Amino acid sequence: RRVIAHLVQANPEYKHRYMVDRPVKRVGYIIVSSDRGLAGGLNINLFK
Amino acid sequence: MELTLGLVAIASAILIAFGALGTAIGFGLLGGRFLEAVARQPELAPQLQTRMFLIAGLLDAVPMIGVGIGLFFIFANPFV
Repeated sequence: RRVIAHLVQANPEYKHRYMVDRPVKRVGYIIVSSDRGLAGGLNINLFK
Repeated sequence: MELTLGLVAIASAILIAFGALGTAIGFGLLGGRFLEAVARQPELAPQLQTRMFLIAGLLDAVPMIGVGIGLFFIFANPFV
């Protein structure tokens, strides 16, 4: 990220779709969980 | 003597055209690179143009000198 920031301050000529948000129509969700339960509702709290 | 005058006319034409070519090359190179550079850094255009005119002034002195002295000989010819 340090060199990324150095680049972008050096080259502010554009912001890619990967740095600035375009109007959203579908939003993606990366959801992590376990395969073994017996960990309280931690995963369940995340799901909620 | 009149052919000496033709010599003078030729010399003046040499100077004026050939220094004009000097300018035509220098200013063109500066323009091309300057456009490219300001494209790279479109923000500080003021100082960019500032130093650009700096260089432009530094550039074309002697060619204009040749032009002027050539025309001088064209009209105020020494030993007409």
